[PDB]
Amino acid sequence: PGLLGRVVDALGNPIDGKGPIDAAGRSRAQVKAPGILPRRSVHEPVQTGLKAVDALVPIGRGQRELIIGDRQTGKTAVALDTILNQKRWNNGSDESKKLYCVYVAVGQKRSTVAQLVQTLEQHDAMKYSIIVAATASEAAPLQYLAPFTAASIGEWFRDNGKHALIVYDDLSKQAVAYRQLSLLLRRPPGREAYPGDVFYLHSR
Amino acid sequence: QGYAAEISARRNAMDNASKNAGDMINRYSILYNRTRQAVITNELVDIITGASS
Amino acid sequence: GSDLDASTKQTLVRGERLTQLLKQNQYSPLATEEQVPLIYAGVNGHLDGIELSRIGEFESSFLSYLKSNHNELLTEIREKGELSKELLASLKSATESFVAT
Amino acid sequence: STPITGKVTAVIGAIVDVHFEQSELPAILNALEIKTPQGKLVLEVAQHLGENTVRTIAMDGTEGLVRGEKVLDTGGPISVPVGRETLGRIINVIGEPIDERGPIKSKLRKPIHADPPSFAEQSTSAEILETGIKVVDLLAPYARGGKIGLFGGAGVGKTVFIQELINNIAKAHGGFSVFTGVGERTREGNDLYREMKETGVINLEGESKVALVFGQMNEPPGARARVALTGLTIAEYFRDEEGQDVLLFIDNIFRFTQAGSEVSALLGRIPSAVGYQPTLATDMGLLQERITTTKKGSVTSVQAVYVPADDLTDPAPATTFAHLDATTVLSRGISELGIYPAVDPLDSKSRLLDAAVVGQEHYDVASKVQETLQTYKSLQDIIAILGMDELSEQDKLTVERARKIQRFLSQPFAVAEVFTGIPGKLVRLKDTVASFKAVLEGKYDNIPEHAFYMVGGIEDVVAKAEKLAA
Amino acid sequence: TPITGKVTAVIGAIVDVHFEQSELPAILNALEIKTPQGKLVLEVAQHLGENTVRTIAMDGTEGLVRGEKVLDTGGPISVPVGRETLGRIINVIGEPIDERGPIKSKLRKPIHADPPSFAEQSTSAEILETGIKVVDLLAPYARGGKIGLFGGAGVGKTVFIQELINNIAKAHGGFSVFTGVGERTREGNDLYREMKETGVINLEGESKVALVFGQMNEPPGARARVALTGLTIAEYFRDEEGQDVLLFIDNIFRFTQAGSEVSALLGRIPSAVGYQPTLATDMGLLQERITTTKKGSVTSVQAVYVPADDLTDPAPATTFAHLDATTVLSRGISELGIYPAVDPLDSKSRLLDAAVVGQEHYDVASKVQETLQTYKSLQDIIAILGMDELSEQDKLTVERARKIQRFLSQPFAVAEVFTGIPGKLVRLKDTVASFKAVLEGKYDNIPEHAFYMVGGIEDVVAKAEKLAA
Repeated sequence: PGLLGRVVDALGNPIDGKGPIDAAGRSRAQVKAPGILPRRSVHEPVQTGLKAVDALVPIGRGQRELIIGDRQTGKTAVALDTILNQKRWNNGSDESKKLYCVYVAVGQKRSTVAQLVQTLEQHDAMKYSIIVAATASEAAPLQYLAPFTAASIGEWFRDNGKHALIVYDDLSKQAVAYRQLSLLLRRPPGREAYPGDVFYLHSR
Repeated sequence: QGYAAEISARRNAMDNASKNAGDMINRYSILYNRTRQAVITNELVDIITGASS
Repeated sequence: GSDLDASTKQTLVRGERLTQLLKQNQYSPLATEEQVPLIYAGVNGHLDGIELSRIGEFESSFLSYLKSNHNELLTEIREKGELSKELLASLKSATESFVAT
Repeated sequence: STPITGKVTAVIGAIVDVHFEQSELPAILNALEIKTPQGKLVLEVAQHLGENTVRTIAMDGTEGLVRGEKVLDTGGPISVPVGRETLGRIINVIGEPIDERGPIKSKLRKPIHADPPSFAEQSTSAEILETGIKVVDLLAPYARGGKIGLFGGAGVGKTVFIQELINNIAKAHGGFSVFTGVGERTREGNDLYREMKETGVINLEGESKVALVFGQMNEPPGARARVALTGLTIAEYFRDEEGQDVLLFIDNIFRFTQAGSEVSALLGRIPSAVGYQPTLATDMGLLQERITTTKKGSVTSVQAVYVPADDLTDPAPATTFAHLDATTVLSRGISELGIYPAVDPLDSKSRLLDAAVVGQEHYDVASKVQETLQTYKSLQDIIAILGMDELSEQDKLTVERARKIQRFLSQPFAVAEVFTGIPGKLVRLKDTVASFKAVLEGKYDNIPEHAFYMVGGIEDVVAKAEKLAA
Repeated sequence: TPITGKVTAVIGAIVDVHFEQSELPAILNALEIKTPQGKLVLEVAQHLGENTVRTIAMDGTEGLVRGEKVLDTGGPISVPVGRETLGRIINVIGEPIDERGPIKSKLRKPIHADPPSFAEQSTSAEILETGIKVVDLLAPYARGGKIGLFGGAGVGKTVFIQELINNIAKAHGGFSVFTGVGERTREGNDLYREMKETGVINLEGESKVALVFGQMNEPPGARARVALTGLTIAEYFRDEEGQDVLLFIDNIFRFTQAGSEVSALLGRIPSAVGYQPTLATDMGLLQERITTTKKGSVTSVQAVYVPADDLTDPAPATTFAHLDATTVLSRGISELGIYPAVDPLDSKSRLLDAAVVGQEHYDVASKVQETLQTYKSLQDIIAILGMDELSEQDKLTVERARKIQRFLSQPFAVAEVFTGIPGKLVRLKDTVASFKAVLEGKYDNIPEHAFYMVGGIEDVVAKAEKLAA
């Protein structure tokens, strides 16, 4: 619960320069996904606060709903709008509606991330937000490891009976990162020069 | 008279539509041509990159 | 620039308001209690009479009207999650009163 | 025979290579077991690299593998267990439970590799399958011993159709079914489990008329591929030895082509057309041929297929498209328009549809329906620019009948309570021919389009006319 | 440390050294090969072992014997930095090319510099004004903002950057850094002459502008580290001195292209179409080395060349991540007789989402975008038939949107000559006012020639006077 209100790099250590993590355990980057037996069908609304989004394409928990559309048309802004709306419920005494969000930023400049975290603190919601970041300056393996340690930080919340949301921005730069290492470790290409075992990473 | 100028006008308008529409046809031919050349090119590179490693 | 009959234009007219109803700007989310009314007005055709340019005037003012008067009604939709016969009739009276804009 | 020890040399991915002894030589297609803290990892030997050095694709995760760690050889193929004790339970790719009823156990085992049957064995469709869904029944009839194939876009109702077939037809018909999930979602496996227990297709105090082998997508690419083979053999045990006419199900077979393409590159094979594996054809041909009717058992496969970005002129669906007798186009648009099924009957090509297979009457009704619909499609251009209001009177009555047919392709579903709100209705073939026959004759030509909305047979159209009146 | 070596090979312009002792240098250390010609500075990129490294060549490899001495400087190529870097032109080896001699310096620094961390961050994003109309309305500059322009030269890539210097650099004051990464030779000489004529730089007086220019007859490894050389100079100003600065970069396609040429040679397998595999890491360093600190603040403007006008090409795509505003200039619009050539539908700024530019400014720009998008939609119908074979409402809409497209042409002021129309400097404050009137039909009643090459509100009126006569 120490990771609440922390920016953390890909290794789960501060870079914003707040105090150290007051953790209750350690976990691993790659652990196998819950089977069909520890599963239970979806049953729990999630609300964006944009009327089209909710009405036409309703979101819920355990679902994976894919926000697709061209780069930088306010793609971060669609994702931030959900995060901001889950504040109303989060604040009170109902546990079924709660948010303890993990925002994932791969390939982006620090300047951009720096605008977001300030927008959240004003809007009163860096209380529960965690930023896993791997900036673009920082190598390809750390960029790649960034979504995946983000997930593990979520499996703990999810396990304990808490609800959270993980934004994976953006998984297209994840393939790209994986491309840099694979082709310089000389592994054959899949399709478009992206190694063919990209699918296994994304699905797990 | 009104009707005759109207059906006549329509004939002219619809003739002028074929001249413009052709020009659009020829443009989309060049678009199809550019597109073909890139698809062939990009496919080669990927096969080559595979042979090379 | 096809010629359009009345049956076709009921659809086109109904649609244009709906499209505008969908319309949103950046950075202004709202809670479920206050999207359930707005959708009733579009789908049950309360905007068909209202002019296309001022759908956006209406969306905002309607919301201020309800906050003063029918704030009891909105709390019920929030707490119970369903609109009853009584909630539906109340919601329908509310849209009506404000259907001039 | 005596176990063969090989020591690991390079773990590169799914690809993991092993270095067996001399004077005792493995063979291609055997199963190596590697002691691990996560079970015993099963390796499909897929190449010999010479001097007894194998390059294998994993059937389970390739994480936390220990360098230089001892590998036993079973001496033979990856062998599952088969029985009637596979009914109910959900198995995986290595023959282990997921639903935790304890080990699937039986008196026989069999391998997941078999060479297809010869020309001599062969046997011909000569039977009628009843679907109980009208668009499908008239306009693209499915017939017993079929190789039916459900091409469509991303989640357009593929799952939705398959769940209804299993609910009705599996229980109705006396033979078995094995529904195979090859690298499907962990959402989808659970929805499928829960749904076939409620409908009574699965009874765990007893015998079932479906089995399940649910594979998972979070398995290495090598493993995703051979989830399909694992399901197939349980049907082969039925087909062959117990001599039962199996109504087979697979989901989604696109996943088998995809799974295979990822390890194709790595095995050292250079890419071919549209980024697909050049071993596209021969791996398809082997899967499809095994699933062919034969004297020992008739097999009636329904295979789901995912069409990539709604482009079917792609080589992988296109290869698959030939082998599949009774193709289905499920258009995305038509799903959205509110018509379930979203079957497009002008682009569904049936090889079981003809002037004798369903007979001259059936063929005729259905030819007249297709043309009428074809007028409506052809006339859209004319309507678009010139307008509807300068269109002929004769064309408009023809178009009014088509429009009535179009919303009569709609029928409700009993597995959709979330997507539809009306319980299913099962419609006989004999009934479909008469009700559509009524429309052309103009008995339905003054009764709304919407009075055929989610109805079953004839009686339902006529009553629903009264419902709109009041 | 001193490390002797001999030049074993010269394969392409990616020389291989074989060192003659067991001491070995680290990766990104710099090495000099002695020839009576001068020197060649090469920089370690791989060790291929057996005491054989492979080194990037920043000088053409002509006339290189096998078994010829190399020497180790013991670190990365060191530029000279200081406040006596001003009035100067710097190449890539830290040597003048404008021949004022040895460049006076206190600290000489390695060209590669580890990027600023995510603890040094200014949250600033305050409006700065361009003085160009199109830009003020659609994508107004910012204190923290990064702007990029894409597409091929239409109006001349360089020339646009010149207007920007003319307007923004005489009203921002203080230091400005220009880094031109493999930029054409002639153009640098014309600019040098202009700054001294316009009394910005003077070599007899003060110099509040500094300069870095490379040359595009230079070898690929060299043109790639022109960018880093400027960037070292920029950081020094931002941090140590703590001054607020600009940056202008033209042409940064050329950085990427230089990298893509060396990528093959080194022993790499590149990405599809041809571009380098290390594109994301490298692009990451530059744009996180221009990242604001809590000392001074900087604003950057970057030019990108596209050899097809396809921004879905892998090199323009990676640029987009590091940009929060763009001002795409398209060749189409230039050819039509509209200068500047800004595309108005491929424009963005971070502050244009909401009332970060004030509510009134947002209403005017929001509607402008809607009108032009309708005009683009009805382009087929217009071509195929016309506008009188459309509905009456639409016909107005089309005509209104035709005045807007034309209206956007603002005459350039250091390129007044080249356009041929005396320049207009149209304020941020004025642009909002002018555009307000025009939307309500207050100037939409007079010719499409009273909108052809005009500035603010006043000029539209004045072009009516002319036409009348």
